[PDB]
Amino acid sequence: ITEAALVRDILYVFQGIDNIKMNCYKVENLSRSLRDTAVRLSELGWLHNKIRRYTDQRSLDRSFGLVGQSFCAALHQELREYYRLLSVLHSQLQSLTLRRLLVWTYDPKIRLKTLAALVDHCQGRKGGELASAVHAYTKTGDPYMRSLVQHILSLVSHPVLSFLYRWIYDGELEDTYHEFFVASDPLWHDKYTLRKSMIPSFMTMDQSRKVLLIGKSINFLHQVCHDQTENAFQGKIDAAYFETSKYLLDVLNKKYSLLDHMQAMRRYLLLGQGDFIRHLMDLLKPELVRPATTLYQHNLTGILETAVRATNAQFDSPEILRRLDVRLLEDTGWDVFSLDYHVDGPIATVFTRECMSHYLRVFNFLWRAKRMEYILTDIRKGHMCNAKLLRNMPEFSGVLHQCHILASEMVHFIHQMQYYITFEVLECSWDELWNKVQQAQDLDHIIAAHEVFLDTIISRCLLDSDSRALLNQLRAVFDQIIELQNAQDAIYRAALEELQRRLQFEEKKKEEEEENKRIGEFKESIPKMCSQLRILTHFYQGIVQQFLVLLTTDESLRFLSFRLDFNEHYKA
Amino acid sequence: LPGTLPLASQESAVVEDLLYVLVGVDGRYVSAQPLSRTFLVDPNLDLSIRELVHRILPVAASYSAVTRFIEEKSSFEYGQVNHALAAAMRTLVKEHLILVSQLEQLHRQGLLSLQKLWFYIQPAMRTMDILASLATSVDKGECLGGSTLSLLHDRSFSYTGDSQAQELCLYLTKAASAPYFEVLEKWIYRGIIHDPYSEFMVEEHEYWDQRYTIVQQQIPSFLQKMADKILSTGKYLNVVRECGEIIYTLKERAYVEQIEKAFNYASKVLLDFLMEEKELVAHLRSIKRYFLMDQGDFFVHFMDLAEEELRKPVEDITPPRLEALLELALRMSTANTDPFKDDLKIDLMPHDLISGLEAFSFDYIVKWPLSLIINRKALTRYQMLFRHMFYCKHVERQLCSVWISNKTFAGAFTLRQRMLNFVQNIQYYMMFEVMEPTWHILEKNLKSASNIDDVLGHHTGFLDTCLKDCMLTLLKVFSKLMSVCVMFTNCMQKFFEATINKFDKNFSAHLLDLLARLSIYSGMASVISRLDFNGFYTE
Repeated sequence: ITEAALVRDILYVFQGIDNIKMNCYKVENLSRSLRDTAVRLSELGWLHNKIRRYTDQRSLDRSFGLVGQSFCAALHQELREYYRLLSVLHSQLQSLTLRRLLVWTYDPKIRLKTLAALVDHCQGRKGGELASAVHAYTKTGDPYMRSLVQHILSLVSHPVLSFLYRWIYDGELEDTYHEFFVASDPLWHDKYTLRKSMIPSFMTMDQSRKVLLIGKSINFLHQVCHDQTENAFQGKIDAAYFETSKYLLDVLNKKYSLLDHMQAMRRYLLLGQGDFIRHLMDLLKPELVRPATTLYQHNLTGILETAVRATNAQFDSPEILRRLDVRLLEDTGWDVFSLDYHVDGPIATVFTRECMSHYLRVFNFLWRAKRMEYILTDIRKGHMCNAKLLRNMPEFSGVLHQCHILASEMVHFIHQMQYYITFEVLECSWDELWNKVQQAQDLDHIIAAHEVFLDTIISRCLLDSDSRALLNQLRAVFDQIIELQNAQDAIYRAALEELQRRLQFEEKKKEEEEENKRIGEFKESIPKMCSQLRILTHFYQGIVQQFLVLLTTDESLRFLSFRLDFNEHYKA
Repeated sequence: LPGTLPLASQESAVVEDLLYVLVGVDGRYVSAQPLSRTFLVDPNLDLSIRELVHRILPVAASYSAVTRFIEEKSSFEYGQVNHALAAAMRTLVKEHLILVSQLEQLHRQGLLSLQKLWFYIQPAMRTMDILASLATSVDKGECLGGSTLSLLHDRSFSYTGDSQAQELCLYLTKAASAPYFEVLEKWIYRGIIHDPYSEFMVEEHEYWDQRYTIVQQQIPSFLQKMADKILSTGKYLNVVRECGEIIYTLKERAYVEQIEKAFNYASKVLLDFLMEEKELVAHLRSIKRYFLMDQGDFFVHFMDLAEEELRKPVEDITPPRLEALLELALRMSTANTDPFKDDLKIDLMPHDLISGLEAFSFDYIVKWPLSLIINRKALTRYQMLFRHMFYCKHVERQLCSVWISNKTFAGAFTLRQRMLNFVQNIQYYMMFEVMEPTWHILEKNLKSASNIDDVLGHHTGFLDTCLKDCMLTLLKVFSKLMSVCVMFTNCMQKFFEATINKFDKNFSAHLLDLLARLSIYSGMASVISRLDFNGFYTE
């Protein structure tokens, strides 16, 4: 068995084709000095099989993806060259010997040792997860390997950067096999969820949320809005961000006027107009006093339309007035009436059925605190025309006086809470919204600025979840205003009847003993009514001095305790 | 006898034998077996040769299955695409007959050892492995026409990162789509469709929704986005003709934009053809004058002449008698200045508005090119909202007639004013606030038209609104409510005191049934403000 025979067989074992046979290539005579080097040289063939089985087993199934092809088709350009070396080595066999082969094939024992160990580290990875497992072989430092693998990465990461440059400038992702880290669902809240598993390693977790926001910004700009058109890599993402988003607001403010609805939804749905809601409470007065069973929606709309024509709300954009309507909650007419301002379309992604479920949760509190005031300016109007008639009965002003003090003590608590609603809830929490809108952008700093604008008003007003003990305490004070308005006209009218009879009992004649008992008993019923206003007041003060104690519980409420307790009329 | 032959020399005998099989002709040792072609080499050969030979032959078997696709798919029974796909797949086989020619010359000097062959054919083993996969995925599912061009747009996207088998499948698609794209330049820029073999996406037939129909199979799946504007383009070209360059690129849409630059002209010639010549807006006003009852000085003169001959029952009146009065009604009236007045025909409907008087309605006949807009499907609608206005016009025409008979027993005066103030407050709403403003929208809504299938939308979008805002869409209480009005005119025409009050309790109850249902809704609400104005009927 000559040495030229082993060199003939070795030149085949370098490819897989077997004296040398097939995990080491056990050779089967010859001298020990030859078997040792043959087994060492053949270990380059066993490395050529493992790299060939992968590029042949995975080149069979059609469910390995698009990235897994650019890899399996980049392990072939690094084999044709290994087939060129075997070409040259065979032409000289016709001189070279074993101890001469070692230097010839000392370098391709390394490339066939990175590639034969690069296909095992990434076995089950498909899609982008494979382009992230051939990048974890670049942190090696070896100038020969880090300049080989950093080339296969430049081929494997070409399909990945093909979806990216497609999902960013056109917003049309298409991958039958799930490779891209943006996974659609057959609009803003759903249908576009990041994939934590298929993000390449060479892309930071924050950069992966600027593409999913750039693609969504263009896909939403087409369908719903109904409109159609390294370091340089980081600059490309930001260049596509500061242009697409800035354009999304322009089409959302000129074609739909998203801002002109926020201002218009404060004037009406939050009573920010004042002029219009005043006239609207005078026209619904004869209707809502009836029970709810006799109330039908089709009648009230004519009243609402009348108010918008009478007040200053007529000079207004016709579009926003098309959505302002009524809705009936499902008692009395003052318990089921409320405005809705329904909004549908592209503008509906800012309100999202929750801002419309919070505004009505707020509108109830602003409607109650508005009728509890127009009652107390009706009473205070009655007293200015009351004393202009019965100022001639000096025996009645003793008890009529307690009717005035209880009023001026009750209108303060209400006319002060109105200011805390205006200045410390509306004018203050809205200012932090119009300030974070004229400077925000990308429509995702607007939603987050408008969503927190509804979490402070619910908190600054007593409509929270843990402030329940406070609101139910306030309702009792809201009730005592009604009981006064019922115990007032009873004492008011009872004095007008006795006055009217006293007018006719003397005008027709100008008998005398049968009326002095009627006039005499009328004076005796006065101390009975005085015991009402003496016990109604002493209970009204017992529910307010208890109300203040509950405010000392969550910080902005302290500005309310000062409004009520000015000059320390309470707290002794 | 390669068994009794030396080792290093018999390898040179196989490489010349294996250099024929790559062409197709059989060899001395490496022979072929009858038919996916399977070969046999020899029983007695060196193990380190056959295991190397059998690695090359997958380029021979992948060639005995592509040259059989060329010799076959070039027949005439397959279309103009399975032809070009077989021609552009024949230029490659020539470039393979040269790469085996350069080897048969380089082998003469002995410079071609078997190990050297296994390197030179590496590119010819990968190219012949793409053409042997399209030639088996075109015959798996029978593809001809468009479906054999959808496959060559997906087998070209699956190789989106290979770049050595995508520059190939982009040479086949760019060549197997010129014949298909050469009829497309005849269907967009003109109306003619040649397509001898039935393969184009649009096929003609032998009133126009059935002529040209989109075929679903033969859509190239890259024109799927514009599968409608293609058909909508040529169809516009035919309704004008009978009366009086595109290339393929990938990742560039130089053709997608090119179709729109023609479709936007294909419509602009047809839409303008209907507005200036054989005008349409000056043609619909010839319908409003009669059907929507806009001309007054014509109806007050027609019903005055054809009244006695209308109260007669059905199948008793001769149409030669009515039409003679209709012609005389137009010319004597102020409708004489109407070029299209000669298209009014009498049409006695068999069914009432679910006889004699309740079975009269105009009919309008139009020519071909305008019949696309106003057709029998969308003209009976004009004829449905006409009788509803001819009925309400007839009653208060005679209710105003009894007004003079009684004026030279005295409690019917305040009841007549209750029905007159009802129909004459319905006519004003039915005309000046339902059909007058809605039509005024259409006139302006036709100045901004862009294509005919839009005008066909601004028209039926106007008829479904008139039939909705009116009581024509149920609300049958109006039908029975109208009976007591006309019948009350008959009682007063017979010149009792217990019958006038009988009509009151019957008509007033029917009226309150109306406002009860007209109010319960989500204009249909402003009608109530037209019925009562002085606060009456507040119950």
